[PDB]
This record gives sequence, structure tokens and C-alpha cells, in this order.
Amino acid sequence: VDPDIAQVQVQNKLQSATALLPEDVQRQGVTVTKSGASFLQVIAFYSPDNNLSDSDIKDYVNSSIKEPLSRVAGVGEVQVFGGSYAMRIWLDPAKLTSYQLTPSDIATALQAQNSQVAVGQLGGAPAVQGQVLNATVNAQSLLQTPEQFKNIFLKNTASGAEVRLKDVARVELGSDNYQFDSKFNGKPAAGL
Amino acid sequence: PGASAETVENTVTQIIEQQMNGLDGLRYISSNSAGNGQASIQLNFEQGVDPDIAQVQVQNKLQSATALLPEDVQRQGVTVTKSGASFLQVIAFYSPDNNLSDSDIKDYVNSSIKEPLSRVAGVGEVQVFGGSYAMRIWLDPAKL
Amino acid sequence: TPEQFKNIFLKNTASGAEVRLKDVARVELGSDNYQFDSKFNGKPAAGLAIKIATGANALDTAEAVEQRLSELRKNYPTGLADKLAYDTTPFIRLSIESVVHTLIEAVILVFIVMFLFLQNWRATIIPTLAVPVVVLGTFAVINIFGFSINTLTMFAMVLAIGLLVDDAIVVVENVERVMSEDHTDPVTATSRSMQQISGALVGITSVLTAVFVPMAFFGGTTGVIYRQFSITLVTAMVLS
Amino acid sequence: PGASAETVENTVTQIIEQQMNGLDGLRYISSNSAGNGQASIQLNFEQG
Amino acid sequence: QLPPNATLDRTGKVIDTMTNFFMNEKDTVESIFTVSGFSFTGVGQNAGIGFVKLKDWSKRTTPETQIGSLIQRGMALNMIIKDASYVMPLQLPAMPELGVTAGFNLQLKDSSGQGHEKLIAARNTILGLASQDKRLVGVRPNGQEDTPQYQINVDQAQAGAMGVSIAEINNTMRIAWGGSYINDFVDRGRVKKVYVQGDAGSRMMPEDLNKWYVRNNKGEMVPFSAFATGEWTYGSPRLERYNGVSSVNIQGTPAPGVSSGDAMKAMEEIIGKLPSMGLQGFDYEWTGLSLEERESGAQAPFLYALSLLIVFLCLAALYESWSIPFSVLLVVPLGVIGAIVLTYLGMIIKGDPNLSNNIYFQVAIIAVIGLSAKNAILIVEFAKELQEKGEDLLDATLHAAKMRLRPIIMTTLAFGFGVLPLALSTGAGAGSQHSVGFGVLGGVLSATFLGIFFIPVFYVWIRSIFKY
Amino acid sequence: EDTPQYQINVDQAQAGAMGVSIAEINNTMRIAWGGSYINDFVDRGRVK
Ligand SMILES: CCCCCCCCCCCCCCCCCC(=O)OC[C@H](COP(=O)(O)OCCN)OC(=O)CCCCCCCCCCCCCCCCC
Repeated sequence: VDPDIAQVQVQNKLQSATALLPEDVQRQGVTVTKSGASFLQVIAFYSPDNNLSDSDIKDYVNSSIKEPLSRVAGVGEVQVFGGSYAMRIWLDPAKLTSYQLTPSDIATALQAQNSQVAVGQLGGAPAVQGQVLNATVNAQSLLQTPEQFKNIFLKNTASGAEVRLKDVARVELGSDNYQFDSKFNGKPAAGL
Repeated sequence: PGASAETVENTVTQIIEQQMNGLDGLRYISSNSAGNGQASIQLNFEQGVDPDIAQVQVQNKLQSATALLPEDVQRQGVTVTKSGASFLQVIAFYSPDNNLSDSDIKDYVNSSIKEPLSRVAGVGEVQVFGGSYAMRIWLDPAKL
Repeated sequence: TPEQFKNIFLKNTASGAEVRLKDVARVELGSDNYQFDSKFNGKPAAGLAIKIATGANALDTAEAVEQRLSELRKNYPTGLADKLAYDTTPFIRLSIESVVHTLIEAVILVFIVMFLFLQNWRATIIPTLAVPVVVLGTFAVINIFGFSINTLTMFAMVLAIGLLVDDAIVVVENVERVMSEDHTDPVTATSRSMQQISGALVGITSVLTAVFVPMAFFGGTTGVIYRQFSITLVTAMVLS
Repeated sequence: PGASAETVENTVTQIIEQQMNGLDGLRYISSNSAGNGQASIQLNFEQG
Repeated sequence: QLPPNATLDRTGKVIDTMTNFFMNEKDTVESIFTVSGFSFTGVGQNAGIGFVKLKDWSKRTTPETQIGSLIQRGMALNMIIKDASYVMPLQLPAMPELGVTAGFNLQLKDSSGQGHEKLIAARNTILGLASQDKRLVGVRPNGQEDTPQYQINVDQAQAGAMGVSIAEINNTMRIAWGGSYINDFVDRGRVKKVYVQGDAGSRMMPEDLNKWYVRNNKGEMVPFSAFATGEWTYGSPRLERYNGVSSVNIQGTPAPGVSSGDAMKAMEEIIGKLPSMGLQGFDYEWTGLSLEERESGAQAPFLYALSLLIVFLCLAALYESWSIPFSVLLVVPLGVIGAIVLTYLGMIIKGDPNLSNNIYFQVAIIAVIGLSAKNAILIVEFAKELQEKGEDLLDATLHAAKMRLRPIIMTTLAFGFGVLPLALSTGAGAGSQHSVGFGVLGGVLSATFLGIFFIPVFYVWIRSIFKY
Repeated sequence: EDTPQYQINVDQAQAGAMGVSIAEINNTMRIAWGGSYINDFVDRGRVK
């Protein structure tokens, strides 16, 4: 049986299902693969003297190394080990209750305040007669750093204080739980 | 939607391209990222490759590639097509005596002529110059 | 209708008057696309561009488009006209016509030259009758393999016509020569001739056939172009 | 579920039929929209 | 192509002039169909395209009405038209499938990662040099040029303090300026679309951002001015990559009297001057039709070698010798020399760059190799038989030459008139026809005058060195 | 093989008296103990 047809058929029958899946499941992503061939070799990337952070090595490999090796003459697939980091917000129940705030309040504030805005064009197609200029209008709205998350306004205290995210949570760039760390000769390292 | 050309290149086109490497008979990949938030990847294959097999293998790699995209991108939905940019024919529609208006001609072409011709045997794609009728609500900010 | 949309209810004010869609916007029938502007000869026009499908005969699809369009044309609104603004197929027809014309001219000219050499009409008709059998058999055979009538196979045939009369020219020439040197019946002369020139015929065919064989086995676009010539030429050589 | 043939046509059948061009070797299409809410679209292809 | 940030009106006026020019060519043009806002480079308001149909070929017989002639008269147009960036009349490729336009297609890559600005500087150097090279015409970029862009900076701090959510800002500004398809309504039994968008008067200029209000969590309206600024910037509308590398595309035409290969060479020399101008680490790739051309040129030597080898081997097998095959292949250059000479001479006197080292010339060369071998076998096999009969090498080969001189000449002249109509063809594919025709006719002549003399001499030399 | 697990039992009645909805309880513990993916940002051209 042709493996490519079997895979395409399976993932076509998958499309019917997903609308019945849980929404959390849908956002994580449902993936389909096939057996195929095995590893020709596995490469490892590390710093001998611990000079570079494991995060730095992961970033460097993912950015510079991963793409060009895919383009070498005979390579079929390229898989990294080590996953990637995530932004993580750790709540403190005591602080949450002291302000009469809930976990859902934080979720709503997080989605409301980290967003991407669209603004169309200057001089869009049905235009005022004598329009001279036609240009793109881009907006920058997403949070870029972790301090921007720390300062997400939550609410106002009775005395007038400003309750932000930092007041109830610990904000830190953390790992993605799904993929765990990999170590070469007992030291942190990334492999291909 | 909303992203700059550089964000598009960093977050969409490069990851789809990295997944697309490793297809069977691939010759070259040409790609662009636009400031209006649009990414385009064109895969050119070697002579003697089956176009249908090429399409299904692109879909098989794209299935997994789609999970690595931004969620905003996943919501719009990425599409796979095979075609050639050139044109076989262009037909024109016009009123010689002006009995029929331009909007009437355009709507009629879109409503009555485009779909049947695009189902004619051997036709791959049909591009239309002229729009069909629509209901337009044009808001005034001040009144809002 | 637009009046209906204009009437869509929105809210009530503190006083109590209601706000409808007309109160904040202009409602009309417009286009679903505003980003193009098309004209035919300086006059507003609509356009349908067709792109061919991944390995389909352009002439066939153009004829099919015209048939479908002709059927549609019956129910046009009054005052609607259509006309091809950009079509490539007339050129194809013209180039095929031209290539067939060259083939005919070539057969005539080959006849003339050999009648100049084989001065007899009886003599020169014998090679001339080989042209049809070989050309038509070649068409049949390559059609069995999926090849079509394009300009490449037609150039190949024109190129073959002068080489496909070789074995026959050789055969006839020997018989005539033999009949001149020894005055014997045609049957005896022809038997002696065929006894004499079999090796010449086979050598001629062998080299001419071997020459074009390797190019059949090349890849790429260039290989597809080579294969038309190779197959057509090789088939005719064997048939000849 | 719950719908009439008219709403089925308007909300499902034409929406899905408007995408069904560009298929290779297609002969014809038959559709029906039922009062039980069900939509059918049958695509017929050429021999081979 | 119009300058950056040009509206649909300016593009339309440029195209109006272009239309008037083409339609005023009454003897050559029949119809023109133009679209504003569309090109193959992309959809955008400063791009346009026109489909010009000529009159029937039979009607156009004067040199003045030839396709090349009109192209030049129109190429004057972009010089005269002021607002446009360029207006280029272009021709279709010989096989329309393999490309959109005729000419060369080059991809310039930033293979050392120096950034977009350095790549654009290198491209500008290349364009300038190509402009003043007499072997090229119409060299241009195939893409979009860096344009002014308006940038909006949303204050998240002020927005949060004011009670306004960025998601609500997205919804309001997106629907207001960009538009949205909401749902459908039915017209005359057809389902059509409903669109909501701000009216044109409120979405033209950056002042009109100050017209729109967002409703905060308290339910009051706060103006867009309260949390966003706006500024004018300069950036690329469209970024291109060729094989994982940032890139730009350059296209153009051979000048009149210049071949596709010569133009490609010309382009490359120009690219070769980049390091001496302080621009390092840029490489190019020849995509599309140009790619097809380079690949075809490259494999001719293998094709010639393989054909010669297979003929050598079949001759060896059939005649149970090694001397006969070497004799026969020794006369191949006499046949080949005519083909090359006639094609070159026809090119120079006719002024036609289509008489070149193209792929039809390669098949003509293979055909001439075959003709050369055929003529030689005819005499040597008879000479070999005569020698088997017990005749001297010299006597037998002279006798065979005498006896077979008549059929050889008539078969060769048969082949030579068989291709004469191709060489003398006119219109509707005459270029390829002349390639094949000229090659085969030159080959026939040199084989008919030099080859017939060299066949017996080589035979006797080889069979004298290797006797019996 | 099977392992021990811990079970939460919410008294619909006590919650009613206390004036807390079931959905609020579920959301609270879903987010607090289970965790939630909200949305993503671009950190130097990397989606996280
Ligand atoms: C004398 C000077 C030279 C004269 C020229 C002919 C010399 C002999 C060589 C004969 C072979 C001719 C080959 C023609 C190839 C045409 C290729 C082509 O483009 O096809 C056109 C056409 C098929 O396509 P279409 O146009 O759609 O037509 C279908 C409906 N009719 O094709 C067709 O419709 C069918 C065409 C059939 C061709 C018939 C050839 C018959 C030759 C008979 C010779 C008889 C010899 C004498 C025998 C009597 C006894 C001595």
C-alpha cells in the first residue's frame, strides 16, 4: 500500500473529527505522520565550558543550523531535540484572594491585553476622488518582553492602588512542558 | 492579518519552507512575504514527476507543518494549489451599444458564466476581472 | 432589499428613540471587489482569463470552452457581447499547417531529384510508393506509444523523408544497372540485385537507426524534446 | 439538523458547490437538499 | 509599473495613454485589453497590464508591421510617459508553458547574510551597469520597491489605564478601515455577500484615524488618539527568498541582433564586477527558462559522444572488424564541418540570432553524423567484400568507390532536398525550421564534397597499417 | 498497572447555599490546577 496515500486518506478522515474535539485539543494541534525510514545520524550541540546558556544554544541551533542542514543534498527530515521555552504565569492563591481576583480574571486580562491589531490601508480601493497616496498601515500591539506581562493592569483597589499581574503572579520565561530536556555526556545539549 | 513582512517571513514562510525541504523530486522553492500579511511558497518539481503525487506529498508534509504556525495563521487556513501563472485565453465582455451597464455585465459574468466555464474539461483555473453585486454598509464614525 | 437593511434595529436611547442601521451608515448595492479596473479598447469591460490544466491539449480545451460558451450565449441579456481578447491557439493551427506544407513540398522535391537520376518513370515510381507506407506506418506505431502530432514529430518526419527512400533507391538502382549491363528479365535481375545488396541495406539501416537511439534515454525537458525525434526517426528507419 | 430544504440549499449546498471547480476529469454534478436537513453532492468523473 | 504609493487613478491614467498609443497603431494592432491593479508581480494599486492582439499575420506583411518593430515603437512609450516607473512591451516565450514572458530570468541572492539594504544596493549597481551595456534592453526588477509605510504604535500602558482592550481595538479598527464580510443575503436566488466598512471619507489619510472611537470596559467612548500615535516609516512591501536565502529577481531581454546565450553572458560579467565595487558575497542562480537553456547547452557533448560510440560499436559487431569502425568514424568531421559553417554564415549574413547553437542544431548535427557514417559504410563494405574475393586493398577500394559513387550521391541529394523546404520556410515556426534546415544542408554539402574524397583514403590507410 | 488517584467531590447543595456556581468552581480549578494555554506572542521572530 502506498504510504503517501494511506497518510493523506487518514488525515482527510481526520478533518471530519476535529470539530467534535475539545477546544484545548484543537489549539495544541493534531498531527499525523507515517513510519518511514530511520536516523542516519544524530548530532549534538553543547558548550564545553558551560560558557553559553542552554537556552542560547537552543536558540542558535534552531535559528542558524536547523534550516540550512535541511537543504543538504540527501537529507529527508531534520528533527531537533529539546523543544522550546514558553511564557509561564504562576498564580499565588493568597495574593489572588486578598484582591478578590480569580484565575479567570487573569486569563481574561491576558487575552484582552496581548493582541494583534489590523488597520487596512490609506486610500483603499473605493477612494475619495483626488486621493493622492496609497500606503499600508501596520500597528505594533503584541507584548514583546516579560516586563510587559508583569505590568498587565488587573484592577483598581478601593484606596486607588493599581493591581497589575506582578501583584498576584510570578512571571518567568519557562519551558514548554510537552518536550523535556536532553543532555549529552551529562551536560545540557541540543541534538539534531 | 496585521503582521509585517518581516514577522511573516520569520514566523510562517521559513517554517513552511523548512518542512517542505525533503520532497521527492524537488527542483527549487521560490517564496515571498508581503506587508499585508500574506505568505507564498512556490514549489517547482523536476520533469517527469507526477503532479498529483507532488500535491499529496506537499499536503502530507504541510499537515504536520501547520501545527508549528501562529494561531492567528491557523485560523485563516493555509491552502495548497497547483497551477501555472500563464494564461491560455482571455475572454472579454462588453456592451457594444451601451444597453447594459458595466455592473450588470460584471455581475452577469460572475453569476452565469464563470462557474460553468471553470468546469469545462481541461480548464485549470479561471481569473475574473470585475466584481459581482454585494450589500455595502458604509459607516460614519461620528454618527456611530 | 437595501431598505430592509436600512431598517435593521440597533438600540434604544435613554430618551427612548430607536437607532436603526440608516442612522449610522449608508446602505447600497455595490461590488464585492473594488481593486481592479478592466477595459476592452478603452471601454469598461469584464474579463475571464482561463489557465490550462496541468497536461491537457490546449486546442481541445479551447474548442470545449467555445462549445460551452456558445451554449451559454443563447441566454445572454440584451446588449451583451463577448470576444476573445487574447488567444494563442490560432498560432498553433498556423504552425501545424506550415509544417504539413513543408512535408508535401519535400516529397515532391525528392521525387524530382530521383527522377533526374532514375530517368525512367517506372523506375522512379517505385521509391515514391515507399513514402506513404512508411509515413503512415510511423504515425500508427508512435500513436500506439502515446506520441501525438506536434511540430517536433512533424519536423522529424520531414527529416526522415530523405532518409527513408535510401534502401529503396539503392535497391532499384542496382536492378536497373543490372538490367542495363546484362539484358535479362526483371525477375532474374531483381533476384540477383537483392542477392548483391542485402548487406548494404542492413548497414545503412543499422547506422542510421543506431545514431538516434541514445538520445531517447535523456532526462529533463531536453530529454522530452529529444525523445520525439528519436522515436519517430527510429521507427521510420526500421520500417523503411 | 432542524432545517428546511431551502435553508439547506442556501447555507450548505451552494456554498460547497461553489468550490467544486478545477477537478480533473469531472463530468457532472448532482445535488439535493432535503427537508430532513441533509445535503448530498455527487461528483461524477470520466472513465480512467 | 508606477512609483511607490501611487493610487488606482494614476495607474489608470498611465494606462489610458498606453491604450491610446497601441490603438493608434492601426496597421499592426487589432484590440487591447487592460486591467489596472493587476500584474504578475502581485496585486496592488500601482501595477497594470495589457493584452494586445495583433492583426492576422497575412495582413501584416511589411517590415514595419513585424512584431519586433512594434515592440520598439512601444518601448519608446515608457520614455515618453512621465508618471510610470516603466512600461515594457514584452513577447511570449517560444513554449508559453515554461515561462510568462520572453527574456532572461535571474535570481540574486544574499548568500552571506548582509541584509536587505545591502542586497538592494547590489541590485542597483547591477541595474546601472546593465543599463549601459549595449547587448541588453529593458533590464528591470521583477517585484516591488521599498515604499513609505505608516506605523501605528499602540500604548498598552495608556490603553489599560483608560479601560480599553487591545482586542476591542483590533475589532473596531479592522472592521472600520479594512472591511469585513459578515454574512450572506440572497439576490434573485443567488447567495451574495454583506460587507461592513467605514465610509471612504473617514479612511483616506492619517488625520482620519482621529475620527474613530473605542468603547472601554466602563462603556464610554475614548478616541483612538488617546492611546496610539502613528508615524511614517520606510520598508519593504514584499520580501523574496529563492532557496532559503533572501533574494531579488532581475529580468530583461537580449538586444536586437543578440542571442539568448550572449545576453546571459553579458549579465554575468556585470555580476562579476560586484567584488571590485566593494560588494561581496552575492551569488546568482538563473531560474526558469534560463535554467532550461543552460541545462540543454550542457549536455550536448555527452549526446555527441554517446551517438558516436553506439555507431562505432554497431559497426564493429556487424562487420566483425575494428578497422572498419575506425575508418567510418574518421570521416565524421567532414560531414560535421559543413553544418557548422553554413549555420554560422547564414547567421552573419542574414543577421538572424535564431541561427545559433540551439537544440535544433543538435539534432541536425546528429543527423549529419548519421549521413556521414552511411556514406562511408556504402563504399567500405563493398571494398571489404572485394578484398575477401582476393583483390588488392588499393584495387578493391578504388573499384568499390567507382561502383558506389552513383547511389551515394543520389541518396545524399535526396536527403538534401528533403530538408530544403525547412531551410526556405517563411512564417509560423520558421526559426526552428531554419535551424534544422541550415544544419542538415550544410552537412550534406560538405559531406558531398569533402567526405567522398576522404572515405577511400582512410580506408586504405587503416587497412594498410593493419593488413589482411 | 493502576495507581492511586485523588477525587474531588463538590456539594452542589453547599455551593448553592454559598451562592457559587458550578461553572465557576470548574473554571477555577481547571485554570489553577490543570493550567491553560491562552495565546501567543512573538519573541524575536519566534512564536512562544
Ligand atoms: C505527391 C506529392 C506529395 C503529397 C503528400 C503525401 C505524400 C505521401 C505521404 C502520405 C502521408 C500523409 C501524412 C499526413 C499527416 C497529417 C498530420 C496531421 O496533422 O493530421 C491531420 C488529420 C487529422 O486531424 P484532423 O485535422 O482533426 O482531421 C480528422 C478528420 N479528418 O489527418 C487526417 O485527417 C487523415 C490524413 C490521411 C493522410 C492520407 C495519406 C494517403 C496517401 C495515399 C498514397 C497513395 C499512393 C498510391 C496508391 C495507389 C496504387 C499505386
